[PDB]
Amino acid sequence: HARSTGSYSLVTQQPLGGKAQFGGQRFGEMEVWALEAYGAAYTLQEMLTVKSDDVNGRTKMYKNIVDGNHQMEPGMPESFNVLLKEIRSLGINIELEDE
Amino acid sequence: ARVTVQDAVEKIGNRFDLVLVAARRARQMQVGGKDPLVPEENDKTTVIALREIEEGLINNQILDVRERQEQQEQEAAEL
Amino acid sequence: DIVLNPLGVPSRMNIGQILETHLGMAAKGIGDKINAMLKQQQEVAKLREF
Amino acid sequence: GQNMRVAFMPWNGYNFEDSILVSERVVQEDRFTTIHIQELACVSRDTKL
Amino acid sequence: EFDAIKIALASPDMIRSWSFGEVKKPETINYRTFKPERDGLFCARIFGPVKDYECLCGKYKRLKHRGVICEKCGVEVTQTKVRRERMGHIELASPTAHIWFLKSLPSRIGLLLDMPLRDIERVLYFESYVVIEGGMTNLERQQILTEEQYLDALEEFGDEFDAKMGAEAIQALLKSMDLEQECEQLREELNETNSETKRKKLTKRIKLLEAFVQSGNKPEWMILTVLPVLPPDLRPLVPLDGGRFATSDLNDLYRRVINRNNRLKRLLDLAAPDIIVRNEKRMLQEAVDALLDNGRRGRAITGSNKRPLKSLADMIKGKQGRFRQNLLGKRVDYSGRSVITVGPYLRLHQCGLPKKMALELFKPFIYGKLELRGLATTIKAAKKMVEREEAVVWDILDEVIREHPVLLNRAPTLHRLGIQAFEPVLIEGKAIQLHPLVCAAYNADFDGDQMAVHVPLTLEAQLEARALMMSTNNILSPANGEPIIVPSQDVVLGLYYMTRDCVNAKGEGMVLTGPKEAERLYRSGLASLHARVKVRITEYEKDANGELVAKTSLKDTTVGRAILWMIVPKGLPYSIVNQALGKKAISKMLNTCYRILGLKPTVIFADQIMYTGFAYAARSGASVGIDDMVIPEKKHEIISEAEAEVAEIQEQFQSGLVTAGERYNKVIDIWAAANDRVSKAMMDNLQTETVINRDGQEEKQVSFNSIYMMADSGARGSAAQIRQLAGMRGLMAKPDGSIIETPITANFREGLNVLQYFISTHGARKGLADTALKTANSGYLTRRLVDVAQDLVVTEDDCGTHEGIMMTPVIEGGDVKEPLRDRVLGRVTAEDVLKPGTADILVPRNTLLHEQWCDLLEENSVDAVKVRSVVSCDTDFGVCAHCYGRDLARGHIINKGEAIGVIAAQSIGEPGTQLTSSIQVKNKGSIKLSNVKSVVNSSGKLVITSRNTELKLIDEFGRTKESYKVPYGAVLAKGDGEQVAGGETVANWDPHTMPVITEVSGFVRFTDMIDGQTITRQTDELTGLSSLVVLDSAERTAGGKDLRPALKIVDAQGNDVLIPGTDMPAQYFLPGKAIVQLEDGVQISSGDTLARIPQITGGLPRVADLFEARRPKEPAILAEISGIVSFGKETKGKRRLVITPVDGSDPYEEMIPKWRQLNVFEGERVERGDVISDGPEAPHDILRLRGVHAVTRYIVNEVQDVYRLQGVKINDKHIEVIVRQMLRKATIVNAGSSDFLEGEQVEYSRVKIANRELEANGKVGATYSRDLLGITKASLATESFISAASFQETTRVLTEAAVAGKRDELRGLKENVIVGRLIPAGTGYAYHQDRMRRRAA
DNA sequence: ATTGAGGCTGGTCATGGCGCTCATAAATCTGGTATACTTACCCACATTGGGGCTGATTCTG
DNA sequence: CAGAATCAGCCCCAATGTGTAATACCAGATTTATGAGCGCCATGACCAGCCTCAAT
Ligand SMILES: [Mg+2]
Ligand SMILES: [Zn+2]
Ligand SMILES: [Zn+2]
Repeated sequence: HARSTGSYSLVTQQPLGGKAQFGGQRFGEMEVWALEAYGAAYTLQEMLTVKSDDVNGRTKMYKNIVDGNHQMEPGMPESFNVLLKEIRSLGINIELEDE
Repeated sequence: ARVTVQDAVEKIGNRFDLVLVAARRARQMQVGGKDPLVPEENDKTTVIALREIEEGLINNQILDVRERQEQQEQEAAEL
Repeated sequence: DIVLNPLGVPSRMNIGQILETHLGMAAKGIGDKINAMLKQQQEVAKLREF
Repeated sequence: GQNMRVAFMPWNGYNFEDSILVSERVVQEDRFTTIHIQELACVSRDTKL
Repeated sequence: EFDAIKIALASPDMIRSWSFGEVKKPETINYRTFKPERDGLFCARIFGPVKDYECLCGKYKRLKHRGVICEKCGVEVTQTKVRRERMGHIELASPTAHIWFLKSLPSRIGLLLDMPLRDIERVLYFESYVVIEGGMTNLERQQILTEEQYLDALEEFGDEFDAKMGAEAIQALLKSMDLEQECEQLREELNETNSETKRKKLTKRIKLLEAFVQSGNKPEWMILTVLPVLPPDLRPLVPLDGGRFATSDLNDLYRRVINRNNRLKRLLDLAAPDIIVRNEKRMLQEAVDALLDNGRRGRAITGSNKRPLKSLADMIKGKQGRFRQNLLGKRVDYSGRSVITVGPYLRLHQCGLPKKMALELFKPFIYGKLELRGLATTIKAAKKMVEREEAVVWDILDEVIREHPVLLNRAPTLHRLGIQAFEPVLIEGKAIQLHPLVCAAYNADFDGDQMAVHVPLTLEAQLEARALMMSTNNILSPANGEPIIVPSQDVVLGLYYMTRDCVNAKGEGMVLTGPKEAERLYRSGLASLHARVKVRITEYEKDANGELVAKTSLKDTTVGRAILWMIVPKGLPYSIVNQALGKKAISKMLNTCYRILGLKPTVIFADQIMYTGFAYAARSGASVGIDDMVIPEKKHEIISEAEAEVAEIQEQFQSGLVTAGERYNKVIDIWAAANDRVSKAMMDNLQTETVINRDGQEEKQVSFNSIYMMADSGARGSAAQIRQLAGMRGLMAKPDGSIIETPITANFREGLNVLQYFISTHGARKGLADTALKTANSGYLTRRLVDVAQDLVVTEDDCGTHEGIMMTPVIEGGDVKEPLRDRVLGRVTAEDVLKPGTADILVPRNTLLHEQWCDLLEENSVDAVKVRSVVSCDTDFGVCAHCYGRDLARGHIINKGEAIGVIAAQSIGEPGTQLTSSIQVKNKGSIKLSNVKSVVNSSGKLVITSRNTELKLIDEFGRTKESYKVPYGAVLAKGDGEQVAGGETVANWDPHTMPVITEVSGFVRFTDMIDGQTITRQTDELTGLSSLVVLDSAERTAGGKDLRPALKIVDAQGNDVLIPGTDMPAQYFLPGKAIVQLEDGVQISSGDTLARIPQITGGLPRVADLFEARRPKEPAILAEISGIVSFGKETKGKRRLVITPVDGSDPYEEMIPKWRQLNVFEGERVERGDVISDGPEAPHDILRLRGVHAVTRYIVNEVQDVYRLQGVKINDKHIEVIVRQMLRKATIVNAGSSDFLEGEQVEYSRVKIANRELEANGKVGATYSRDLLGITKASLATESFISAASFQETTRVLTEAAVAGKRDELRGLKENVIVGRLIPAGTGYAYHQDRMRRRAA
C-alpha cells in the first residue's frame, strides 16, 4: 500500500485507516521519541504539521513541490485548536497571549 | 556519490551547523541565479553543496560576506 | 526445486522435517523404480513381485 | 499443499534468515497457482434531486 | 506569534463574551431537506452559514454580498469554516456546582470552606439545611440543620436568621467568605498552636488561599451559572450513506440539559410545589454533572441501547484521548508499507524499492518534472500520462529518485536505530529488500515481517536524513560503544569454514609467493581451501606519525587465510586473520579496524566481509543430516546405573532409614549427576570425533561435524541445544513449580512418548505466557522512563566544577566481573591523577581518557581513578559536555544540544524484553583489613570486635582481588600483611550464633539477676552443661522487667576492668534468650566466649521498584548521628533508641519493634549512617544519611548487577542521568532572608540561584535538604502543566492548574511537539537560542 | 502626394426567454379536552485519605 | 500513686488510579407549489461614417 494525497477525517483533519479508505501509516510516540533522540527537528516538524494537520500547510507544500520549490510553512495544527475548544467548553479558561 | 559526510563534519563541527549551512547553500542554488563553485556531475543541490563544503570554500562566514557584498552592490545600483 | 537454510534446524530443534525429507526421498525412489518398470512394460509378474 | 524436492544448503545468502529460494520451474508448471473470486456490487438509490 | 499559555477558570461574563448567541430549543433538523432549525444546537444564525458564502434562505448566494447579514433569516454571508470555531451559551435557571472541583481527589471547595465533603454533598442533595449569616441567634456560620430543626428555629425566630439549601447556599457562603480574614486567622493559629497534623493542614490551606488571592479567580465562580456549547462541527450530524445519520453523545447530553432546564423554567413559572421544584433542581444538577463527567458522581448514564455515554472528560482523557491518540502521534501522508526481503546484492547505504510504490509516492515530483520538461502542457495532462504509464514517466522517476533518501521503520521502535535512512533502488516486484547487516539492529526477520516507508519532503528534512539518519552514519550502538552491524549466521559460518586448517590436505607444505597465486591454486583445483603452507606477505604499520611502514616476511598460514587477507584494509597486522575467526573474532577485528582507520574503510571492509562470507558459505554448502546426531555408546549404561541407584534409595527409604525429603533430594541429585555425566561424555565424543592420519600412523584434530561447526562458530545453536539433540534433556518443572523426580531419558533424535511430551507442554506454555507478558511490562516501563527525562538537554560546554564520582572495579568476593577499563573509558577525570607510587604527576585533570589513556593506565596498574558525572554538574537547566563525558556512539566528544535523556531512557528500556562459614581464598595474595578493631585473644587468634571489618586480598601489583565481610567475634588465623597461599582457610566463625565475647579479661560475677525473675535453671540432658538462659520481657514477670541481667568484667581487686586506652567500664546487658557459657567463680580471658544468642525476586520487578523508589517491606534501622547508645526504657515496646553525642543533646528516639533482632550492644559507639539492624536498606534513609553519592552509587550498582546477571551490557551514564532526574526536588528547612516557608517543596535550581544571588548581595542564604522521588512522582511534579496532563491524571492536573492560575512557558520538547514547532534539541537548538536572544533584547 | 471606394468605428428598434414579485390553497403543523375505578422502580497492585484506636505526657480525685 | 482525659502515632477500611506492536378527534393557523405578470439583460438584424487602400 502507498499514498501521497487522499481523504481526511471529519472531526480531526487527519489521514484515514489502512488499505480500506486509501490512508497513510501512523507515526507513533515511539517514532517521535526516536526522532527526538536524533537531530531531525525539521523532519519531526514537517511530519507532525504539514503532512498531517495544517490545512493550508499541506496545500501550500503541494503547490511548492509542483512549482519545484522545496520549502514549507509550519502553520498551526487543527488538533490543538480542537483541544483548546474542548477545554474551553468546560469551566476552564485557556488562551494564548501575544507578546 | 556522497556515501558519508565524515569529511564535511571534520570541516564544520557539531553536525548541525553543517546541516544549516548546507540547507542555506542548496536553497540558494535551487532558487536564485546562484551557480555552483564546483563542476556539476549530474548531482542534486544537497550533494553539490555538501561537496562545496567538503572542499572548504563555503561556510557561514563566507556566505554572510557574500550576502553583505551583494546587498551593498544592490544598494549601490541606485544610479 | 527448493533451497532451504540448514542454520534453522539446530536452534529450532525439529528433526521431523529431516525425517520426513528422508521418507519422501525413499518414496520417490520407489515411485521412480515403479515408473521405469512400467515404461519398460516387460510383464506383470515382475510388477506384482516388486 | 504440494510436495517439493528440497535441498539444505546456503546459496549466496538468498536464504539468510528464513527466506526460501524457488526455481523457475515451480512457477512455470503452475504448481502453486490459486484462484480467487471477489464480488462487487453497484447500488442505485433514490435522492431528493 | 506566542510564547506562553495561561490557564484559569472562566467567569460568567467571559463565557457570555465567548458565545455568539443563546440556545433555547433542542431541535436539530426538520427531517425534510435537513435544514438547520432555529435556536437549536445547530442553529445557522448562531453558528454561521452552512455553505460557502450562501444564505440560508437563498437571497444572497454570491461573494459580492460577503459581510452583510440577511434580514429574512439573520444568517451572515461568510465562509462555512466559522461554524468550527463559534460557541454558544445556555442560561441556567438555577445555579449548578462544578463536578470537577467537588469530586476531585482533594475536595477543593470542601477544604476551602472547612466543611466535610459528606456534609457538602448532603446540602447539595437537598437533604439538610445550612445556616448563612446566623447573627445573634446562637447559630454557627456553617451549622447544618435538618428539616425538623429548621422548622423549630423558624418557629422561634422569623428574622435575623437566613438558611438556604444547595448550590445557591454554597455560592452564598463562597461569596460571603473573607479571604484576607481567613488568611490572618490561619496564620495566627499556625503561630499559636503546635501540632504536626494541624500545622500541615493549616499550611496547605494557607498555600491554597494565598495562591487563590494572587490569582484573579473568585470563590463564587466555582458554581456554574452559564455554560458554554461546543461548536456544531466538533459534534457532527452528517448523513450516513444509505439515508441514515450518525451522532455523538454530546448532542444527547445537551438535549437532556436543555429539556430539563426548560421544564424547570416552566415549573417555576407555574408555581410548582417545593418537592417538585427540588426534584427538578436535582435532575438538572445530575444532568450537568453527567454532561461534564459521566460516571464520576453516581452511576453512568447509558447511551442509546446498551453502552454508557461519552463525556468531554472522557474525550480529553484515556489512551484514546486527544493528547495521546491525535496530538502526540498522528497518521501522516507520503507513507507506504509492504513485506521485506533480503536482496543480498545491495550495499549498506541503499535499499530496494518497488516501482509502483515509488510511482505512487513521488506523484507531485513527477508532475512538476513533467511540467518543467514541457512534455505535459497542464497538470491534468501530466496526471493522465501518469495514469496511462507511458515510457517517459519511468525515466522521470529514475531521474527524481536518483539522490532522494527515504525512511524505513519497523512497527516496534525500541531504540534510536528503529528508523534509518537509505538510498532507493528501483526494482521489479512488490517486496522491499533490506540489507542483511541492519537486520540485527532492526530486530527483523524474513518470515512475514513488514516495514513502513517515509519520504522526507523539504530540503532541510532531506539533508537531516542524509547527515544524521543515514545507515552508514550510525554503526555503533548508543547503549554501548560496540559495533552493531556485525555478521550473524551465514557470513560467520563462511569465514569459519574458510579459516579452519586441516591436518592433511592437497599440496601440504607448498611455499607460496602471494595470496594471488594462493587463490590461483585454490580455484585451479590443485590445492585444498585450507592447507598448511608458507606464504610471503607484506603488511603495513602506523607506528609512524601518520605514515605507513611496509615489512615483508614469511608466515605460516593457510590458503583460506591468505585468500581472505586480500580484503583486509592496509592498516592492520596479519595476526588478526590467523585464527578460527568466529563471531567474537570478527566483531573484534571490525572494531579494531574502525578505531584505527576511520569510517569509510570500516564500511568497505564490512561489505567485503559479507560478500566473501556469503560466497564461501555457498561454495562449502554445509548441510544437516540424521547421522550428524551421534549417540554415545555409554548412555544406556549410565541410565542403568542411575536406575539401580534410584532403586537402592527407594529400598533404603522403605527400610525407614531416610525421610521422604532426603529421598527426594538424593534421587534428584543422582539424576542431575547422571545427566551431567551423559552430557560430558557426548561433548567428549562429538568434539574430537574426526580422526585422520597424515604420512604416518595417526593424529587427532578438532572435529569436522556440521553441527559441531555450526555450534562452535556461534552462528546458531548452543550447548543446551546440542544436549537436547544428542542426549537426555534433563529435569522438567511441574506447573506447581517443583521438579519431577523422573527426568526425560529420550532425545529428539529418538522418539519421545506421550508422557514426556505432555510434561514438556507445561514448560512450553509457561515460556509462551512469560514471553507474552514481558513485552507488555517492558513497554510500560520504557514509557515511564522516557516521560521522566525528556527535558534534559546538553546546554553548556564546561560548568567549572571540582566534584566527581570515585570509580573502582567491582569485586563480589572472587573473580572480577567489571574491569576498571570499562567503567573509566570515555569519561573525564575530576581530579589530576598521580603515579601509582605517588612520585610523579600522571595524566592531567581535564583530559578525555581514550583507548590510549586506558592502555597507559592498565600498564601503570593504577588502582582507582575518579571521574566527573552528570549528578554533580553545576549547570542549571541542563548539563555541560565535560561532566557528561563523550557520546558512546561516535569517536569524538558529545556535541552541544543533544537530548541525552531520551537516548538514556531508550538504552535503559530497550533490553527490557530480554529479562526473565569458612573463607576459602582463591589465589595467592596479601591479607588486608579495613576498619578492624582487633585484639589478641588467649589462643593467639586475631579476634575482631568491630562490625565494619572488610577482608581484602591485595596482590603484589597493589590491586584488590577479594572482598569479604567478617562477622563480629570471628576467629582469624592470619593477620595483616601476612603472605598466604591459594586455597587456605584464614577465617572461621559460627553463622548460627554470634558471640558476645569481651575485649577485656578478668572475673565474671552475677549481679542484678534472680533465678526465676530473669533467668531459669535448666540442665542439659545430653551435654549436661549448666547454663542460665535469660528470659525476655514477655517471658519474665512485671517486677523483673526493670532489672536487666548486667554482666561486668571485674579484676582480682574487685574493681571494674578498664578497656585499654580508656577508662569506661565494659558492662554488657544481656538480652533475652542469651545463654551464658561460663558461670561465676571461673576466671576468663580476653577473646573468650562468654554468652551465646541464637540468630531475591527474578525478572525486573526489582528494577521497577528501584526506579520507582519503593520502600522495602522491612527496612534496616540506621543510626541518625555518631555517638554512644543509651538503651531506652520499655515503653509499651521493645526498646527506645537514644544516641548521645560527644557534647550535643540527644532528643532523638525511635520505636523499635520487639520481633526484630538488634546488633548494637550497651556500650558500643555508633557512627553516622551506621547500621543498627539487618535487612533491606531504604534509599531515602541512605540519601539522608550519606549524601547523594552513596545513593546514586547504590542504585547504579544494583541495576548494573541485575543487568550483568541477565547478560546485558549498559553504560552507567544513563542510570546516572535517571538518578539525577529523580533527584530534582528539594524541601526547605528554614529561610534565612529570602521569603520561603518552613516546609515548602520547590525546585533545587530555584533555591540554588536564589542562594547564589543572596550570597552575591549582602543578605544571608537559606538551608535546604535534598529529596528523592520516584519517576512517576517526579514526572507529575513538573513546572509545566501540559507535560503533566499528557502523562497521567489529566483531570487532577487541569483542576490544579485552573485553580492556581499557572502560566506555562514552552521551554521543553514535549510541549513544543504538542504545539507543533521546532524542538530545542537538534537543528532547532540554534533557532531557539536566536529567539531567546531576540526576546527581551 | 490627391481624391475615388472598401472595412470598419460610432448608435436604432425592438426582442425574447428569465427572474423577481403577487396571490391562491390544500396539506402540514399546533393547542385543546376526554369523568364506573386503576396510588413506593428494579482483575491484581500502589497510593492517599478518613475513622477508630494506642500509647504517653498533662492533669486529677 | 493510680485515674482518664484530649493529642499524635499507628492501623483498618474505602477510594481512585494504572496496565503493549502496525389513542382519539376537534378546530384554527401556516406554508410550500402552481396560477399568471412586469420587466429586462442580452440574442439576432440592421445601419450611419472614420479608418484604411488605389490610380495618375
Ligand atoms: Mg519474524
Ligand atoms: Zn437569508
Ligand atoms: Zn558540568
